[PDB]
Amino acid sequence: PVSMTKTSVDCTMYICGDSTECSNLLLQYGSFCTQLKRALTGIAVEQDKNTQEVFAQVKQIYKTPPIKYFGGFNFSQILPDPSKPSKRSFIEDLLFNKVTLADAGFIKQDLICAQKFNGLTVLPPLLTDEMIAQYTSALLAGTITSGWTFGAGAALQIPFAMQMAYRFNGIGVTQNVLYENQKLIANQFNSAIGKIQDSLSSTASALGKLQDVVNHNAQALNTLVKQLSSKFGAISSVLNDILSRLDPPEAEVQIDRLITGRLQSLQTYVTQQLIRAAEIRASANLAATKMSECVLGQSKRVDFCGKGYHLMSFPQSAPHGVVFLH
Amino acid sequence: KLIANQFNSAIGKIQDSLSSTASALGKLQDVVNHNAQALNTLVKQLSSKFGAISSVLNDILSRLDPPEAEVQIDRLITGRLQSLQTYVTQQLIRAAEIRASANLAATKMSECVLGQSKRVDFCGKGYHLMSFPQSAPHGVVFLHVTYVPAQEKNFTTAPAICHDGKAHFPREGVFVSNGTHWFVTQRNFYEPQIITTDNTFVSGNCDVVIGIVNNTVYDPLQPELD
Amino acid sequence: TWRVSTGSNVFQTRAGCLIGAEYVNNSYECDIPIGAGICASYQTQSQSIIAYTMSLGAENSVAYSNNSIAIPTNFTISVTTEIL
Ligand SMILES: *[C@@H]1O[C@H](CO)[C@@H](O)[C@H](O)[C@H]1NC(C)=O
Ligand SMILES: *[C@@H]1O[C@H](CO)[C@@H](O)[C@H](O)[C@H]1NC(C)=O
Ligand SMILES: *[C@@H]1O[C@H](CO)[C@@H](O)[C@H](O)[C@H]1NC(C)=O
Ligand SMILES: *[C@@H]1O[C@H](CO)[C@@H](O)[C@H](O)[C@H]1NC(C)=O
Ligand SMILES: *[C@@H]1O[C@H](CO)[C@@H](O)[C@H](O)[C@H]1NC(C)=O
Repeated sequence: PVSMTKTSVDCTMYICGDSTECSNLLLQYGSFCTQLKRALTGIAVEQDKNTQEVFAQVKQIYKTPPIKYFGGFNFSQILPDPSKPSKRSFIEDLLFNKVTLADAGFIKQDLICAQKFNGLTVLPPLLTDEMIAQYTSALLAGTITSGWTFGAGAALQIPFAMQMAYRFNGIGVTQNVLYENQKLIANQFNSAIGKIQDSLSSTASALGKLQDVVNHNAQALNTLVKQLSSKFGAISSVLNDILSRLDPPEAEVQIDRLITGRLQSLQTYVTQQLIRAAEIRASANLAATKMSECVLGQSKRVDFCGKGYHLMSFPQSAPHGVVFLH
Repeated sequence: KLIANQFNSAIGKIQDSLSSTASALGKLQDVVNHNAQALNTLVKQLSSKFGAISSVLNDILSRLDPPEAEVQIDRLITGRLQSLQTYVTQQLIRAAEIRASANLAATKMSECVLGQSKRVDFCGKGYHLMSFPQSAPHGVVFLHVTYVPAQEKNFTTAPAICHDGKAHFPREGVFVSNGTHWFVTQRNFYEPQIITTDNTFVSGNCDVVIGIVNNTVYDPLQPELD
Repeated sequence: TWRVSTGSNVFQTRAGCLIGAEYVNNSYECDIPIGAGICASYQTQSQSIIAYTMSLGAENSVAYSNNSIAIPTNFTISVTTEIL
């Protein structure tokens, strides 16, 4: 996973609502609201920074030639599918269907209604899915049609079989081994890709680390919303009743407790969000390093780009994250 | 001489860019700005009332008897404690990121300056040659020196050569053709040479590899003898 | 209490409703990000604020073939700066 959800909060609308006495009393508590806003804005911008730094490794948008023959290797299940409007691949479509979101913060002309009516909203990402699909397709086309030369300069073409000979020679096995066993290697690769497709399509349920982010964010928002039903030692949990039954001198005393409780809830929520964003940033940095060192080149680091002697890697996108095929 | 001139020109360009308002040290200014803003907010927070009758302790003491002064002072104490705790927690969170950056910088110093690394895009863009460190207030600047190919040319190529019913492969390089002749060259720099038994090895016959050619292979021993 | 001139250009985006900027069919590098792939800038027409869809990069097609290769014939020395 690379990024998480972007949220914003209206502090006055959450704590007080449409009441004016509550807002006047809240005016005397300093500048907590501004600090909360600044923290959440920082998180929101950091998410876009993560996505951009992960998926923007390519200088130019490369294309694949009209004829698809790469020495017997198929590559059909990972290249873009022109039929679909989004121009995703088969595997990308399976991944998109596997993970279900809640909302991307589009027009909102249940639980989401309660969140909205109390000043909690979600903002959309800066890059749409189509742009990320274009980035992934450009990376894949460059890797297939130019080798590793497009990551250290300008893309230089080379037939795929000779590229595989290079990569074989790079792990201490002579290239005449590949040149004499081309069909067997192609068949094994095609079978492995088909097996991955079949496993993923037959309810693999392997995308849990990407559902956990969505579930945690939704649970945090639901807890924050449900926190409004407490009393914190006051007579009631509704400001209108307090204003109706008590004079202002006592109404202020009763309202201070509610203000303090709501502020404490908001502060704990924001602190937890910061702590989670830290680890999401660390994971995004790891993903960027893997993208730069596994797909743009061949690595001798043990068990870094898969188990065994590394040969190649291909990227795919998924909701809020990336997938590598080593 | 050409490489020396290019290196000097690149260093001069870096100097010129850095001299005239580069403004590239945003990452090192953000830390200072964040710390200053945090301290200023902490000081400004001292003027709040937190639901008391006044924000000044001496005024509260002067205007009320001790029993009421205590209940008026508890609120200020609580609010200021809360502000200080918030400041401390945020400082902890920032220090974590600073430590992560320091660890990354130490690893980069170890692997790019004290050696040559094959990790892609770790010590600069291209193929890594060297790196030099420089200090700066609350940070470090690495100058990465790299080698970039340029001025490519187009050739025809084959995977193996066929001669005397034998398949020959290059020991290190590729076979290239300029239209009528075949040479063997290194991959990163065009430098064609004649194909001989010294720079190729043989394994098998000419009916397994897909895409071989019939070109000739030279042997020095026979001409040397006669 | 302030009112923005609604008779000016109005545009609809997935982020919301944008008033005061005219949508154009050109694509430039993002300057001020609005969201959902939409950015805005201040450009000379007169000068005005415009909104557009950000670009990702120039197209390129590699001339792949069965037996065609490209070999460099010259080199360059690059010196770059990194700040930490
Ligand atoms: C690639 O795989 C798909 C489905 O597995 C198949 O329909 C297609 O024919 C394969 N490619 C070739 C060239 O046979
Ligand atoms: C290819 O190179 C050889 C060098 O031995 C030269 O004699 C020949 O004219 C060249 N052919 C071309 C440039 O078409
Ligand atoms: C040349 O190639 C043909 C077929 O391509 C092959 O039969 C022959 O043995 C090769 N060598 C020669 C003719 O010396
Ligand atoms: C390359 O060789 C394959 C295998 O015979 C052939 O199908 C294809 O038409 C050739 N040309 C290209 C551009 O792939
Ligand atoms: C390589 O590029 C340099 C650029 O400084 C140029 O001076 C030199 O002549 C070039 N070499 C060749 C063989 O063209």
